[PDB]
Amino acid sequence: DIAALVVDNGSGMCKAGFAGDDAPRAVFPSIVGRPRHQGVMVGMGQKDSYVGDEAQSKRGILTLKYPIEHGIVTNWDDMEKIWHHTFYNELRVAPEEHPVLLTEAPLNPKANREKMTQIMFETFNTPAMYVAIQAVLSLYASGRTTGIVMDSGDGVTHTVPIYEGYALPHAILRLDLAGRDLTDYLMKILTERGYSFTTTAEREIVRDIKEKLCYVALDFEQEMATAASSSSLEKSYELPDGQVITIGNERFRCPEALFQPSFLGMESCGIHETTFNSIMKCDVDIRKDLYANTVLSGGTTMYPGIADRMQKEITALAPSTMKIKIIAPPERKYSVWIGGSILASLSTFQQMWISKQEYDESGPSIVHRKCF
Amino acid sequence: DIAALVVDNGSGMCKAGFAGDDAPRAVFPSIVGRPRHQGVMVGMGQKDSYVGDEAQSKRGILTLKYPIEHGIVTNWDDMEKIWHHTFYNELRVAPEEHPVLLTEAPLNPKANREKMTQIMFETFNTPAMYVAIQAVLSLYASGRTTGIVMDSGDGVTHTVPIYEGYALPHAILRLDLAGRDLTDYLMKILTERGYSFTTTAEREIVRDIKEKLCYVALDFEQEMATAASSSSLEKSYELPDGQVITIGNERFRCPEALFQPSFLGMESCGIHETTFNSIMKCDVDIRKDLYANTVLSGGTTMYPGIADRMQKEITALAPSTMKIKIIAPPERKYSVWIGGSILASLSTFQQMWISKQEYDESGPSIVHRKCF
Amino acid sequence: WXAXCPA
Amino acid sequence: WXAXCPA
Amino acid sequence: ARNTLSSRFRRVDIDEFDENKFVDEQEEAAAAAAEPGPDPSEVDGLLRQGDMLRAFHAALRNSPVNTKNQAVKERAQGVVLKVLTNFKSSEIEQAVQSLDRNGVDLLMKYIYKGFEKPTENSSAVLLQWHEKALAVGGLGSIIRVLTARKTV
Amino acid sequence: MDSQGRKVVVCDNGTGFVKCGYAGSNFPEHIFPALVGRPIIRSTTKVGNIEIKDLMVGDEASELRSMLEVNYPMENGIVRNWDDMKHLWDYTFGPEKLNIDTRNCKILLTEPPMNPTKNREKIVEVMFETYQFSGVYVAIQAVLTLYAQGLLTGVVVDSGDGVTHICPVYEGFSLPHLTRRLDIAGRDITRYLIKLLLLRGYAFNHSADFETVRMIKEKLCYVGYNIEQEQKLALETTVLVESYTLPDGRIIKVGGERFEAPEALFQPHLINVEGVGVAELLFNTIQAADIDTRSEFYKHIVLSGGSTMYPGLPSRLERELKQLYLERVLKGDVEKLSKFKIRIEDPPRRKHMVFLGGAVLADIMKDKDNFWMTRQEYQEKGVRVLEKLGVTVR
Ligand SMILES: Nc1ncnc2c1ncn2[C@@H]1O[C@H](COP(=O)(O)OP(=O)(O)O)[C@@H](O)[C@H]1O
Ligand SMILES: Nc1ncnc2c1ncn2[C@@H]1O[C@H](COP(=O)(O)OP(=O)(O)O)[C@@H](O)[C@H]1O
Ligand SMILES: Nc1ncnc2c1ncn2[C@@H]1O[C@H](COP(=O)(O)OP(=O)(O)O)[C@@H](O)[C@H]1O
Ligand SMILES: [Mg+2]
Ligand SMILES: [Mg+2]
Ligand SMILES: [Mg+2]
Repeated sequence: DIAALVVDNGSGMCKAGFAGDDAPRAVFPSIVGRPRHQGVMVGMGQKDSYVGDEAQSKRGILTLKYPIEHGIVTNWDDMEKIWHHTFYNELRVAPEEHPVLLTEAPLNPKANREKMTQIMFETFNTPAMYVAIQAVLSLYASGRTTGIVMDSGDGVTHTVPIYEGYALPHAILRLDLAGRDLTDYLMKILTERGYSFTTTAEREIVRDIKEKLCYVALDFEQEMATAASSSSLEKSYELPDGQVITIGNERFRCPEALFQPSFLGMESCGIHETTFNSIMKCDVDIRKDLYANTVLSGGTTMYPGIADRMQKEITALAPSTMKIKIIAPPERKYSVWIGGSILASLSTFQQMWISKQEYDESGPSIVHRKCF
Repeated sequence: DIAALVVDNGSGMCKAGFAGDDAPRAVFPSIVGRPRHQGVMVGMGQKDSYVGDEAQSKRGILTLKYPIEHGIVTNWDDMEKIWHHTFYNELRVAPEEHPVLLTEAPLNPKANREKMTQIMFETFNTPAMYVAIQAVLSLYASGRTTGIVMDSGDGVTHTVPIYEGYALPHAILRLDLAGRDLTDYLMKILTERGYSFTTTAEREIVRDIKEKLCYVALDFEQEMATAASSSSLEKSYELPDGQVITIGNERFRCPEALFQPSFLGMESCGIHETTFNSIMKCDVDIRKDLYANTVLSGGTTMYPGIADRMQKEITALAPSTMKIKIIAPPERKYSVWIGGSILASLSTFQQMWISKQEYDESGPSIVHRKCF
Repeated sequence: WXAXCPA
Repeated sequence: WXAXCPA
Repeated sequence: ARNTLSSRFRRVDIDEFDENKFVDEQEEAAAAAAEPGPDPSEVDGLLRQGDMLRAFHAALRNSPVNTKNQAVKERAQGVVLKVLTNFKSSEIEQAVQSLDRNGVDLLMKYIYKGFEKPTENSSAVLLQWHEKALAVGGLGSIIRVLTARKTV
Repeated sequence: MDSQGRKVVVCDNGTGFVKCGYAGSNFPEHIFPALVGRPIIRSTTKVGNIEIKDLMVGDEASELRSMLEVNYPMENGIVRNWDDMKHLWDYTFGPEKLNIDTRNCKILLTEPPMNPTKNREKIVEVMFETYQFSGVYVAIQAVLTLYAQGLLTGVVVDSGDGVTHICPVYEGFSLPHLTRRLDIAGRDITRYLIKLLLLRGYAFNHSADFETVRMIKEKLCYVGYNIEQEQKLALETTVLVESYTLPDGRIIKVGGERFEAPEALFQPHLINVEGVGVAELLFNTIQAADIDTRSEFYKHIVLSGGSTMYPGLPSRLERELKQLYLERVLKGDVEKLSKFKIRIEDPPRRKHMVFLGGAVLADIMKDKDNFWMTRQEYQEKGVRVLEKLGVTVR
């Protein structure tokens, strides 16, 4: 029958599905490929367009472009294609019969969501729509209503505390260090071994190596010492052609940047200090529950042994009597969307929808009035 | 009285001299020639391998091999021969009485420095040595402490931004694209006229054609129409056997690969965008000083028209109110060596050597802690 | 190089 | 060819 | 001219590492339960007693024609050679004519395996043995010796 | 033939052999050597009954070579003699060959890659001014080979009589920076065989004796597999000596030469060519491509050209590639070599792959008007009409 679609559209990987399911129906790396070589044969397929897994497959002759970068849609001529593909080619459903719940990171350009609403209501002709913060979705995906959502996608990382359903905007923290920055740092440090990756195609290989073999250390200096002393901490990966490379010390040097951004030259604070600061910006009467219900989410917090590291860090920073518990669900990689589908199955969210005529009567700015 | 030796050893050309001079004592191509015939006039000076200039004067009957490709030493037996010829035949000085200041490209594998140190301390038995980044000496020689160095050697092209003496290692960029790729691309585009150069002893003739005739066009899409309309742009060259070639259009299509690497089948951006991105990676405050102190260096930047085109590019790329000044002196073919001789002669440097005692205490793994 | 590019 | 090799 | 590039990649013989090469199968019962072949003590007892025909037949009673162990094969070969090279040159025809066709097809293998490690007069008698065994069994015996896949 | 009755001819114009026919055909209608001969007298030959015209071309100029001085109009894919080439083309479109009225026909021509542009420009000029064809297209040889095989990806190793070239193509997108061109082919192998035979006391110094040595190299010679084992066979045994009867009647004996003349493709330094063999050049071409295309390039190695018909060339190429891969990718791990999957596609009719691909492409694009270079466009622009193909010339 008639339901409400849910299109996360986070950076790196676009997720989409139908409300009610426990997993996004169509998830694909949100990229656009473009051929950098001139075709000569008749019979070859499309040109100037390759989206998702189709682009990932033929990346050997394409240049890849992420339309989203650090949470801000840089090129709309490609994001429109991404939406067209996830509507007509992956979910395989007309977008003029279903509400759509999009997601946006906190503290973003207003024109971003303005153009989002304008494109949703002007090209795909959806009946209604809604844009929500990813954190609120993540907490609404954990079934909790009191916690500090620590989300970390590929282009943004944000700590958002929420208490009794009330969101505190004064304490929302957003660090820009995220997954793709870790991928770049890995590409840079892999040169020490002698492995050069400089193509946007081989960036995918590096990203897969990262999310397959990289793990964040519990004690950085001790792990460095053990890696420098012995070879019992060296893993082997196999490139697509068939070569086998070895990564040792890099394995934990790559994710360690999340706690010491100075590795990237970014003179800022880590993600654990960001969590601690976003907590210390809340009222004094609620800091303990936030200390107790820290929830993680996103495809950049699945590194083995990250929950214990964050817990150690916060406990070192937080007072002794305060108890620290890092709620790390082993499904967080899609948690926000799960939250998305959840927020789409409540009779309380079936009236917060920005109607088509509501957009017509006031223009695209209505997103700021209705959506928070 | 002991004076350090400044020995560059970059790809394509090796330049050695004494510390405290205004010009390198001995410059010679860093090749090793293996005889590819079996000569029976025994006793007339036959050898197993000719190094440096002695190879060029015989390149007709030799296979010339470069031990350093893209800044990386791919053959260490040949590099030991290069260094022995530098020490005992070009400089004519025992290595065990002087410290040696070698240079290296940024973002090279750590095995390169490790083996450089191991060879300089276990084979040539030097009392002290050092390894410096080339683009830093290229700023030492320019008489500055703030600027962005754009060093384009024969085999590698890297950009290093420095401000007030504090280098920004998070903005050092590297591009494996230099004279050796321009010379192999000219060898390809010369076939359109009918000229077929294939032997490693004709790559030198093509490199000579390139370094004597080729120039960088200020406007490629206009100079193409110019060279298409009239024959007022052709130049003739005389091979060492009598035949004469003529090249009208190839002249600026050879160095145009620097600004459009897609000509060589490379995704990477040109040298102007490589410099601009490396500027915009720094902080907002120091970008104005980096703009107006853009230094050039290395042989590949010895093209008539390189500074004009670089300025026209980085000015159409930089904000409309920033002043761009391409610092390009005619002595930039050897700025790195002058910087090395300046650095090795300073008094405050005499504590930065790596002493033989230090190497005996920690092996070749020390060059990573001392050398920046 | 070992992986990527020759050197 | 014209320069290099015969053809 | 001469080659000034590395040609050491031609020395590696990848054909010995092939996966479609021929491997000689052997039966699982013949690989698990090995047959010890003849009993040497019985043979020395029958030789000391002085009966040549019965010692000969006891040498060919059972043979490691199914095992893969080199020690048992070498020992059985040694015992049967000890029996063969000790006959009188006259009683060879009578001993040969007392064997079935398989007996001759095995005696010829034990003969052709006695030429490979000869002594002062072992081959001078193995040649007479071969003469009689070929008179009885014909070239088919020599061919069943050549085209065998397990040597005794 | 298209919807206008204008025959669509396909002509390969190889350095060592012309293969011509019509579009959609499954086999070249005419395959004849591309050589032009002129009558001469020789003190050792006597013929007085076969009428020999003042200009023999093609097949008859090769079968009657004993009484002619023959010369090829092409060399290394570059037309050295334009008058002899015009005679060869007059004969090709003449009555005793493909019989067409060139005023009302389209033609599909070929050309090797990385070739001087004046060559193609002059060929198009000749086709539009002398024969006045109504349409001309000049396709790429590797593209035609992949058309004939029925693929969209693969690394065509096209080794003709005149020149060897390795061209990879991925998913239909041509990578022109990986096109390699080695100048050793049938003709240099024939010259090397002439040298080797001269070491034995036989002298083939005339223009006609070259075709005799060619026919010897085609019957007897073969590419070795384990060159150490082949040298052991040639030095220890005598099972490689084979006799051949020359046309005059002499009987020559060819031994180890059988595997030394065609070895100059894998070991060029035998004929004073400083480079790498066809196997090492193929491996370097592959390993110069992006990491994501190498694994598919290894599985679609398409052989083409006559010079790849030596008995045992696919297997030797595969063995060479496996050894290179074991030493320079797996760094010496024999366990992983069994996982390396090559597939050297050597079709049986691989001697005319370019013509079959041209036939397929012409059968596809005969009825279009934006594919062919029309004579009107030539009369209007000149040698600029070639810009239709994607080759920019002014
Ligand atoms: N198990 C994992 N460990 C480390 N990194 C991962 C893992 N899974 C995914 N990633 C990384 O997360 C990045 C993007 O995924 P994700 O953050 O889920 O996208 P989004 O920002 O839209 O949620 C990718 O670069 C990927 O490599
Ligand atoms: N005057 C010139 N014009 C054009 N190209 C040049 C010129 N001088 C040098 N080159 C190119 O740059 C390279 C020489 O640069 P060089 O400074 O010798 O490199 P390195 O310092 O690493 O030895 C050569 O390969 C050549 O192709
Ligand atoms: N079976 C064969 N074995 C070895 N060489 C051959 C064989 N057939 C032809 N050749 C060589 O290759 C040439 C023919 O190949 P072909 O592809 O027709 O050349 P072209 O490039 O002229 O089309 C002949 O000149 C001959 O020297
Ligand atoms: Mg996200
Ligand atoms: Mg330099
Ligand atoms: Mg051909």
